[PDB]
Amino acid sequence: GPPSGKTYMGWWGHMGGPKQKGITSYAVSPYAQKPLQGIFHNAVFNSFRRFKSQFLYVLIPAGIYWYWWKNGNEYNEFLYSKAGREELERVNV
Amino acid sequence: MAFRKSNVYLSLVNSYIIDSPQPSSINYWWNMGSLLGLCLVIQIVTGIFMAMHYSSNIELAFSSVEHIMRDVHNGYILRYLHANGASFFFMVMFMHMAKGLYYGSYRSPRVTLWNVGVIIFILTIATAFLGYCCVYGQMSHWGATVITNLFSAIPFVGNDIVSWLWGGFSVSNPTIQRFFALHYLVPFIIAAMVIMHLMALHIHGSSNPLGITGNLDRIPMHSYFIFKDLVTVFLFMLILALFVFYSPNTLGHPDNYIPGNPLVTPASIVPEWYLLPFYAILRSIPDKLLGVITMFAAILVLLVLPFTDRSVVRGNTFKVLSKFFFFIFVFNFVLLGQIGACHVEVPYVLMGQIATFIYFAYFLIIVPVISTIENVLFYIGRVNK
Amino acid sequence: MAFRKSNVYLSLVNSYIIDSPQPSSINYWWNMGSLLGLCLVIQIVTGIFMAMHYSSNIELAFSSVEHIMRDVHNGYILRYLHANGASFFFMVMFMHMAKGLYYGSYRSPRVTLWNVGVIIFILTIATAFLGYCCVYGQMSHWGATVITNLFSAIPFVGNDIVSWLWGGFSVSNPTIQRFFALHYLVPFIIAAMVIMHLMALHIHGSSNPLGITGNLDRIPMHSYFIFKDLVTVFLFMLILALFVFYSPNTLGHPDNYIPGNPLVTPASIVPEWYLLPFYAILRSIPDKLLGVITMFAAILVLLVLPFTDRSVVRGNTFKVLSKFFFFIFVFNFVLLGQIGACHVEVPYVLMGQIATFIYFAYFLIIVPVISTIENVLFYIGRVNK
Amino acid sequence: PQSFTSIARIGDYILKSPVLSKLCVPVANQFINLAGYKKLGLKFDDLIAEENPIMQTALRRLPEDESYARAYRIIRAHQTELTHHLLPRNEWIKAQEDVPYLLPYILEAEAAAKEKDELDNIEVSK
Amino acid sequence: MTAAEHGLHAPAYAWSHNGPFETFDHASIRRGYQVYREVCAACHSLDRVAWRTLVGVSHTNEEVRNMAEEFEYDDEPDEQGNPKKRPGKLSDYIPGPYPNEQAARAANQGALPPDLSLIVKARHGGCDYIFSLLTGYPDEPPAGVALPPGSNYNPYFPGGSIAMARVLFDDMVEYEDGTPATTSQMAKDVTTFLNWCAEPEHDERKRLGLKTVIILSSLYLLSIWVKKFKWAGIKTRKFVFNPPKPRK
Amino acid sequence: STVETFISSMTATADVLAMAKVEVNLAAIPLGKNVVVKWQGKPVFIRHRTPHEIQEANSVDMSALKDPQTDA
Amino acid sequence: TGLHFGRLSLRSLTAYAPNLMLWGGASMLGLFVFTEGWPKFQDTLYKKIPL
Ligand SMILES: CCCCCCCCCCC(=O)OC[C@H](COP(=O)(O)OC[C@H](O)COP(=O)(O)OC[C@@H](COC(=O)CC)OC(=O)CCC)OC(=O)CCCCCCCC
Ligand SMILES: CCCCCCCCCCCCCCCCCC(=O)OC[C@H](COP(=O)(O)OCCN)OC(=O)CCCCCCCCCCCCC
Ligand SMILES: CCCCCCCCCCCCCCCCCC(=O)OC[C@H](COP(=O)(O)OCCN)OC(=O)CCCCCCCCCCCCC
Ligand code: HEC
Ligand code: HEC
Ligand code: HEC
Ligand code: HEC
Ligand code: HEC
Ligand SMILES: COc1c(O)c(C)c(C/C=C(\C)CC/C=C(\C)CC/C=C(/C)CC/C=C(\C)CC/C=C(\C)CCC=C(C)C)c(O)c1OC
Ligand SMILES: COc1c(O)c(C)c(C/C=C(\C)CC/C=C(\C)CC/C=C(\C)CC/C=C(\C)CC/C=C(/C)CCC=C(C)C)c(O)c1OC
Ligand SMILES: CCCCCCCCCCCCCCC(=O)O[C@H](COC(=O)CCCCCCCCCCCC)COP(=O)(O)O
Ligand SMILES: CCCCCCCCCCCCCCC(=O)O[C@H](COC(=O)CCCCCCCCCCCC)COP(=O)(O)O
Ligand SMILES: CCCCCCCCCCCCCCCCCC(=O)O[C@H](COC(=O)CCCCCC)COP(=O)(O)OCCN
Ligand SMILES: CCCCCCCCCCCCCCCCCC(=O)O[C@H](COC(=O)CCCCCC)COP(=O)(O)OCCN
Repeated sequence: GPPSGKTYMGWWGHMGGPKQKGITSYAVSPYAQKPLQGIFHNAVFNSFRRFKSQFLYVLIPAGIYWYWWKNGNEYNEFLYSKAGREELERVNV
Repeated sequence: MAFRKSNVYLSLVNSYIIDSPQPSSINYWWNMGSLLGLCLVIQIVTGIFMAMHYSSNIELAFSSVEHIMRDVHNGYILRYLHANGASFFFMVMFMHMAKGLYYGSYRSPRVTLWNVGVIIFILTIATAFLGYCCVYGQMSHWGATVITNLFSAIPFVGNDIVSWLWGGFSVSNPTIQRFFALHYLVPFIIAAMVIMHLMALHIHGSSNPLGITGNLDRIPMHSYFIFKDLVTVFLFMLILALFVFYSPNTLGHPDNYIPGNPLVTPASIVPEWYLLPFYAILRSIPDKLLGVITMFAAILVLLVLPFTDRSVVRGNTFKVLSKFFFFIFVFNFVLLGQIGACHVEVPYVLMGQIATFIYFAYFLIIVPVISTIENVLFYIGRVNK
Repeated sequence: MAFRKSNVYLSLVNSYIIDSPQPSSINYWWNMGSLLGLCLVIQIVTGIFMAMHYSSNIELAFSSVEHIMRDVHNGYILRYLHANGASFFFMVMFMHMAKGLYYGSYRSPRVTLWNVGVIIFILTIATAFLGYCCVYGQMSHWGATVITNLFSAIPFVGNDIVSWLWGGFSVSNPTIQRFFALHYLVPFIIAAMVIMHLMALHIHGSSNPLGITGNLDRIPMHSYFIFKDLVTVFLFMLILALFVFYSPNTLGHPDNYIPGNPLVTPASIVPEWYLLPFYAILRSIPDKLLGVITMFAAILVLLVLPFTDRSVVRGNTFKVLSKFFFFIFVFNFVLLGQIGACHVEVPYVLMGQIATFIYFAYFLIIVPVISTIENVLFYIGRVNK
Repeated sequence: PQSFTSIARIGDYILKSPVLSKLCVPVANQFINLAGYKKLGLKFDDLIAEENPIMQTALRRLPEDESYARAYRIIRAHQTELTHHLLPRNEWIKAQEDVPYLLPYILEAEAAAKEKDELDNIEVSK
Repeated sequence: MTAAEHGLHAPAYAWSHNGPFETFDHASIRRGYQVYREVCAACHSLDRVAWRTLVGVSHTNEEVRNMAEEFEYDDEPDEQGNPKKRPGKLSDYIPGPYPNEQAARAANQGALPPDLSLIVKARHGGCDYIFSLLTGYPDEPPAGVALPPGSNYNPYFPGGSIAMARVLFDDMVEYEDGTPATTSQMAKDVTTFLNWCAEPEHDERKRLGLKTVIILSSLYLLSIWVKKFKWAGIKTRKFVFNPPKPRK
Repeated sequence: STVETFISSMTATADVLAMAKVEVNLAAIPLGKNVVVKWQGKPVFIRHRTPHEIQEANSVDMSALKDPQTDA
Repeated sequence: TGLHFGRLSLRSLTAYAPNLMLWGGASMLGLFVFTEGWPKFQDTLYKKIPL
């Protein structure tokens, strides 16, 4: 097969990261490891941490656009009622 | 060597779904790709087993769909899976493209991957529109009419293009037959584009939610991301089973069970739920030609995205203002859909115009300016002089 | 490096049709592969543009085919290209498989390539049969009936398999609709098998008409075999244009222009011209179950071919007796087709049985014995003792 | 795609002015500690995307010990993001340790590529 | 639009087949068919409902056969090509009262009565809309509404002006089981019957939904366990780093 | 020529060009009658007018029209 | 002693542009081939002597 260009991911053995030295791993078999030991206290406190650091960036745009949609929908159902029909007459023309 | 490495066929299965080096920090948002693959297989298999009972004449389309839902054994399962799975296909694809915009997967060296993604998105919109016109309900007929008249807006040529599309003078029997043939055809082009998408992905590997390299700590595909994708596969099938079996006709429009009548126009012509932002973008422009150009530019402005992101760090993970304006953009897209679902009434015209402007301003003004300000803020926060 | 080598997409185009090292001694028989690719593209494109006007109901199939041949602009070109190109597709495929048997391309290391070729051959026979039943003429209806009753020969299960195939109790509206859906579907499986075929080819390169290695004198694909394939492409289009425009209905059977009538049986039920050797093989066995098993064994006996060729030189080029018995086999296959075109009459039954026996004896007895004798004759011709 | 000479010019124009520095350096380090890359145990020069040949050059330029330290900070960041936790407060990168260590290597590669492009497109003094 | 063009919002009636486990009331479907045949079937076709679907759902075998043999359908012609009729059987469809569209528009002042095979699935609101449509006619329209002559008022129809007459009055039919047949009772019965006609799969759809949701919830929890299991070697992995000797 | 064949095969066929025109009778429609037909997939209103309706048509001032146009 | 460049040179752009006008001309000749038989273009396409 032909050669190809320089990529930024190699394969197992020549992956292409920087050379690393003196960094040791430690892992235990999952047969001697108890899974889901960290669901209780975890799904409460870590989930509250993940919500607290991260909710306000979602809650302010939702608040802005929901308030703007609600004000627009309220103004719609105002001016297509009997009370605002002359205003509908002057803004539709 | 091993047989999964030395065989010609199993080497692709190996290097794609067994020994593919994935970054070990990717969360469940890097699972929508496998989920889209599963949902495409669902769409194709239900499409074949439901198109064995479908007759594509204009006088026999709606009756054959009802023949599927009534006389065919388990045919309601097939049609409800098919329509609601197309809805979930676009929902998972929207979440996948939002994962692309958020974590900066569009940036270099993954521009080819992003462009093939946009091509897949256009082909999928085309497939869904053609298959929705194959039902030939009320909404199907009148939506086909409105979209092809939008193609008649093209100057000096367009009327003959539309008489070519229709195969006649209005939406008639040749139109529905060629929409069924094209609708059978284009998903295999989508499958070929998906294979090209996987190639352009595999030449550099996935990104990670930090925006740094992942060449240091790679873990294989097999058993790790196989069982993580199996988790989200079972969740996706659970939610699809809810919206198929307990509430099937929620996402659809009830006018689509009226047969196609060319004489009666509906009170409100609305596409199916996911094409509504694009329909709102097109309806916000007070011109037919500029409306069609703006509707296609609303997808090509995703192609102009890697050239405007001037942020020197990849992805919106560790940046404040870019993350905030990203969620401004997402809820703006939802607001486009909800504007498009409404009528052409005060003040929805003005809000549709402002919402279209904030869409294009996010893709063209907000991202480069906020990325430049965020770069200078990162620099002067830590450099003292 | 060059852009055709460094790009992800163009590297496949490069390594397959531009810089592929081909042996520089291959003649025009190594051109049927490109010719089959062109003829498959012809079949698919005419199938799409002709299936935009086709309605697959049993009461509307034959009328829609005649609507194509009469009312559609240039529709006679489409149908005549389509049917006569299917005939040329099987003729070029028969010549390609004969090139495979003659020059020993089935031998090691190309057994995977040969097996994927046999899978493509079975899928193509299936596609042609389904599309011939989609016409719903007289021959279409009664051929579908005879082939599915042959599937009813299977013990203890077969009647329910046939009621599953028919979708009813005889060849009716669900049968023709599912044959049209399957017939639209299976050519894309053929395209995927063709891509797998090209992969299994590309891992070792083509053979050569001498049976020795070709690693010494390779010339590229580009301009050399590009223009050689362009020569045979123009010759193939010339002969196809003759049999489309000047004599279109020669290869077909004239009973197929009678509409499908379940009550009137024809005087002679015969498939289209290329399935006649297999129909003769099946008709030569005086049993239904053994007939169906023998008809499928007549294709699986091509899979048992690389394990019986005990010749130590590749290909029949430099061997006398193997070349002679090869042409015995080829004219026997033609004689099978001509026996199958006739009636069940004396002495065509006895000749059909002898011809089937010489078919299986060539694939199982003649090739190993003649190859062993030819090996020993090559040895003692030049070794003195 | 910011071309580090440009961001360095803007940042030095902000820092050398007293009014602009007094105005937007508190905004700057407030942005930094709301960004939260410290809490994963990273520095900002560990965070610049390195899949373009000029940054790849500036990583070849780097000394050995800082390269091994950068490799450890990346692997601990991947492991901490995998467990969906944060590093404990003793292991966070402090404000004094967030040194722009890779910036001069990047800037000299910037000046080298800029000079190569200019000299590749020169006129002649006729 | 105003609320008049949009039509008044039909409220939430507590049907006996709402909820993810409740099925149809088949006695109510039987009584709904009786009210259909004696009131609606003068002017509404039911073209997509075969006779065989009522066998075992709302009527027995002989009841459906003796209701279908009262009607005449087109037989194949005789040995001289003359067209002939035949009594109905189980495989035929429920015939409409009108031979074509123009007879319908002639007999109903121009307005075409829509086929009721899918009418509870082709209107927003559905069951509540059909029930409020039937039981929603005022005795007199509100003050200031000029109806076109030949049309009727009820607020639930979009626009207010409908071309239907109020065709549910007190005790116009008699029930077989002796149920008091008021207007609301008959309207509830026909709305349940039309829900059956649009959704004949409804019972089997909900029980297969129960099976599928149970099996997929169990699979989802089992797969969460196996993902937390096979990732346990990677979640708990630890890294220490003593920086190497700088002489090399 | 190949592109012409495969693209012009998707245009309007012969029989849908056959029903492109309708030939309604002037002598068969009465005076005070409106005729609504489905022609070319579209509704068409047909009316026989009186000369007083002609005088009513061509004598309304153009300023009462947002798109003014004469009757001829 | 600089130049106006964006990885493409202004000298290179003026070197290729008298060929790019011929490329536009040959593309218009290509459209003039592939767009006859289309009766909308034949209001313009037959003038001198193809009629
Ligand atoms: C609408 C129709 C779509 C149909 C698609 C079906 C699939 C839905 C996919 C939704 C999704 O992918 O969101 C992923 C989001 C981010 O995940 P993360 O990696 O940051 O969290 C790590 C986790 O703790 C690891 O914990 P672990 O991996 O051990 O288990 C994860 C969890 C599986 O749940 C999910 O996959 C999402 C619901 O197992 C459970 O314990 C469930 C308990 C009942 O998960 C979250 O943590 C939620 C954050 C907010 C997202 C809201 C989404 C609104 C659109
Ligand atoms: C035409 C182009 C197509 C454009 C598509 C438009 C958008 C389609 C909408 C699809 C919804 C997808 C939502 C966005 C998906 C990406 C969000 C995400 O990446 O989640 C992670 C985000 C931040 O997490 P980090 O990765 O930064 O955590 C690192 C820890 N230090 O975590 C978060 O900040 C919270 C994520 C919560 C998601 C909220 C989704 C809201 C969905 C709309 C609701 C509509 C009803 C109002
Ligand atoms: C189910 C399994 C399917 C099996 C299919 C069985 C065959 C079906 C019919 C296909 C016919 C194709 C036959 C092609 C024969 C293989 C090609 C070939 O062998 O040609 C080369 C041959 C010898 O050439 P050399 O390579 O030996 O040259 C030596 C140079 N020193 O040159 C020659 O010896 C002369 C070549 C003459 C070709 C004439 C073709 C005859 C076609 C018969 C049609 C009969 C109609 C009446
Ligand atoms: C035959 C193959 C086939 C394939 C492949 C296929 N569909 Fe469809 N699809 C159909 C048929 C037939 C219909 C019409 C019958 C129906 O709507 O139930 C249809 C209808 C639809 C509808 C309208 C459903 C409704 O009832 O409103 C949508 C939406 C849709 N398809 C989307 C898709 C998408 C998205 C894909 C794949 C990316 C896809 N289809 C692939 C056959 C197919
Ligand atoms: C829609 C896609 C389509 C594809 C792809 C396709 N066909 Fe067909 N084919 C048809 C249709 C439609 C018909 C029936 C109309 C006709 O026969 O003209 C047909 C008919 C046929 C017939 C019968 C022709 C006749 O009139 O007797 C043959 C033989 C045939 N196909 C073979 C093939 C082969 C071989 C291939 C590819 C390997 C193929 N077809 C691919 C659509 C297709
Ligand atoms: C418009 C954007 C876009 C669309 C639409 C899109 N993709 Fe992707 N896809 C991407 C990007 C970008 C990535 C890589 C992102 C990353 O790794 O940071 C990706 C990655 C993937 C992956 C690898 C796993 C993953 O999540 O990264 C798969 C599998 C995949 N896509 C399949 C599909 C399929 C199947 C479809 C629909 C047929 C599809 N994609 C549609 C942009 C897209
Ligand atoms: C069962 C036999 C067989 C079938 C059927 C078959 N192939 Fe081949 N094909 C081969 C063999 C064997 C070769 C290798 C030629 C040799 O011996 O060197 C080959 C080689 C090729 C080549 C390379 C060019 C050449 O002439 O060798 C192409 C292209 C090709 N096949 C395409 C196809 C296509 C396309 C089809 C049908 C769609 C097909 N083949 C069906 C056996 C087959
Ligand atoms: C007087 C004749 C007549 C009878 C009897 C009759 N209908 Fe109607 N119905 C109509 C007409 C006419 C329409 C069409 C209304 C319209 O188009 O404005 C109609 C329309 C309807 C509609 C649809 C209304 C809408 O706005 O979509 C429903 C639902 C309906 N009828 C239910 C029934 C039911 C249930 C019965 C039996 C109790 C019944 N009808 C009996 C004449 C009748
Ligand atoms: C050994 O040396 C070689 C060699 O290595 C190779 C590669 C080849 C070349 C092999 C081939 C060319 C075969 C390749 C065949 C395929 C890849 C099959 C793919 C076929 C298709 C038809 C692709 C599918 C595409 C479509 C269906 C698109 C059609 C869509 C249409 C027409 C839409 C129309 C609708 C509208 C609205 C325009 C050789 O010939 C060869 O010998 C010299
Ligand atoms: C990045 O790492 C990867 C990765 O590399 C890959 C490949 C995938 C997997 C992605 C995919 C598999 C998506 C690709 C999807 C396709 C290629 C679609 C293929 C589907 C088809 C071609 C259609 C299926 C067709 C059939 C099954 C044919 C049989 C059908 C029928 C109806 C025959 C029945 C007829 C009879 C008579 C029984 C990942 O999910 C992933 O992330 C972990
Ligand atoms: C083409 C369609 C794409 C869909 C995307 C699907 C992505 C997830 C695929 C999951 C495959 C699981 C195989 C794991 C495996 O074989 O491990 C095998 C054995 O594992 C198992 O037995 C898993 C138990 C059986 C699970 C069956 C799940 C079937 C439901 C699939 C639903 C989606 C099709 C190797 O495991 P080991 O290496 O840890 O020893
Ligand atoms: C997918 C379908 C497969 C079909 C198999 C077709 C196999 C042959 C393909 C021929 C391609 C010719 C390209 C040669 C080329 O570009 O050389 C180019 C230039 O050559 C030419 O200009 C050739 C003149 C134009 C010939 C046009 C033929 C079109 C008819 C094609 C009919 C079949 C589709 C490079 O030539 P050079 O390297 O010698 O300089
Ligand atoms: C949608 C696919 C689009 C194209 C992408 C290609 C990827 C295809 C993925 C297919 C994965 C499953 C294929 C498993 C086949 C492995 C068996 C095998 O390679 O054994 C092969 C033989 O293969 C065959 O005979 C039949 C293969 C037909 C495959 C049809 C599916 C053994 O051959 P071997 O590699 O040991 O070479 C020794 C030479 N004598
Ligand atoms: C099952 C397989 C089916 C067949 C798929 C495999 C065969 C595919 C052959 C495709 C041949 C045509 C592709 C040539 C396009 C090359 C352009 C390119 O690669 O530039 C790509 C960008 O491509 C795109 O944006 C969209 C390409 C979508 C292709 C849609 C057909 C840039 O690539 P690159 O990163 O090497 O450039 C660096 C700049 N110096």
